[PDB]
Amino acid sequence: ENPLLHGIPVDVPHISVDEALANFKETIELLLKLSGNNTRVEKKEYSNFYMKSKPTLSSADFLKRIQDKCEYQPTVYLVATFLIDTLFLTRDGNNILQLKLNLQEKEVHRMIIAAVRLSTKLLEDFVHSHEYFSKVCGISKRLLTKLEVSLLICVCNTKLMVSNRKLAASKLLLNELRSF
Amino acid sequence: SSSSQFKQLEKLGNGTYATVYKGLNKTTGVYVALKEVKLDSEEGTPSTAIREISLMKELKHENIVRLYDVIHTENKLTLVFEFMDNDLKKYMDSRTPRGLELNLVKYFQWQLLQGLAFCHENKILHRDLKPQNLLINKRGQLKLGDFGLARAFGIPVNTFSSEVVTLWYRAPDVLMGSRTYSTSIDIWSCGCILAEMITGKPLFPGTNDEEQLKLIFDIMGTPNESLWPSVTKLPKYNPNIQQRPPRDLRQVLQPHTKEPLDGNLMDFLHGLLQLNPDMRLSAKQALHHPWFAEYYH
Ligand SMILES: Nc1ncnc2c1ncn2[C@@H]1O[C@H](COP(=O)(O)OP(=O)(O)OP(O)(O)=S)[C@@H](O)[C@H]1O
Ligand SMILES: [Mg+2]
Repeated sequence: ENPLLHGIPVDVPHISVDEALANFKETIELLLKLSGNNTRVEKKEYSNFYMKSKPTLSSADFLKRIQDKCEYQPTVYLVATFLIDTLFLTRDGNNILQLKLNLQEKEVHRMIIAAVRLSTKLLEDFVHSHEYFSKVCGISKRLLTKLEVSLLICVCNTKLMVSNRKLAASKLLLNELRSF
Repeated sequence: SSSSQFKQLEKLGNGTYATVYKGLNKTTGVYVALKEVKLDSEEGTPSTAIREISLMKELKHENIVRLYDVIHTENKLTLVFEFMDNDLKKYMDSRTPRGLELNLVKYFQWQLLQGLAFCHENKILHRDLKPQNLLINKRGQLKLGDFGLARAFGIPVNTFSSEVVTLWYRAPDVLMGSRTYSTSIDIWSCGCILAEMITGKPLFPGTNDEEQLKLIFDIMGTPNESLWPSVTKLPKYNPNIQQRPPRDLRQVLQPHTKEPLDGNLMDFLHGLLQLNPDMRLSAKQALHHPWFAEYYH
């Protein structure tokens, strides 16, 4: 039942938005760096998060804007982060993590939005509008759509059913990436 | 994926967000159900499809429809499901009669509760149980489908919607504004569906929130604070309105079916349709009601 959960109390997280926003950003960097070192439509749908130009809003500040204009609860940014986890990570026969795919900063910016709106759409019986958010991200609502389906397509073969363990694994998988 | 992978066939139905066609896998020769979701670049990807997709790679049970694949073509998302021959409405319509024999009912309800018990075991609420969303096939299997309104419970969620569950199948406490329903909501639906199967007729054919409550109380009596003290908490609850005692359920039903409604059946039905959310049987304990005795060891 989902490798990235193999080793977490099936019981098993009281975190604040700052704590939440922290881990996400964290995981990104780690993934960006650790990357260096199963079908076509999958990769096909992944070409999207890759913007050629340089993200006008610094990655960190960029999320600051969104939490302001959207003011989410910690949950959002946690789930958001697991998608990244589940998208890129997986354990091996010895419960040792491994890299599924290579994550680049050229793809990071759009991947951020994808995970968050997608995340909220998993959580809330009511989210912001498609243009309220398409706005918050300086994104064409046509791309926004393409970036929901892109992510969704890429991770759908993983267990995305939201639950406290998956919520927990966000922060934990972070630790297991560092050292000490 | 791969669009060319499936040959589209006859329309099998539609709902609010999707259109379903029979489909044929060109390779394996096996038939499927092609749930097509419109993807207008202006409105966005429907939360329903997202919930449906996530909640299906994890909810695997013989009484829950299987999702096989998810294809993304031009402005369209196709969720490929296992193919079922009917839904409960059509099936009953195709017999139009129109209520079912009591061994069929017991057998379909049993399977409803089995699939349901699994959802709840996994902290998942269906929130849209109604005959159109219960698929039946030739072997006679019944499977919950249409998990678009589904939601995981136990977790901190901010936004609210007491506007879930198609009206005829929505619980009184919800109608009155309860934003803290758990599994009791699905159970009420099962109670309605059970009635409908027995008589062939919907139990509470309301045309609006208020007419729905009126219909419920006409039969279940008005809310009785002695039996449901927390009722006073609900925003659309009104104490002043005129009392109204429950009717004898066996009597409101028996007319519409030639089959004799015994004690277990009626009891079992009262357990599902309890006005007080907390008093309604759980799926698990419904499964063990004596009415299902012949199904056991
Ligand atoms: N696997 C299947 N096999 C055969 N028929 C199906 C299948 N899935 C759906 N249908 C039919 O298509 C109809 C619509 O499918 P749903 O998945 O219920 O779409 P929906 O728009 O979410 O429905 P709602 O929300 O109840 S109005 C169903 O009521 C069934 O009659
Ligand atoms: Mg339907």
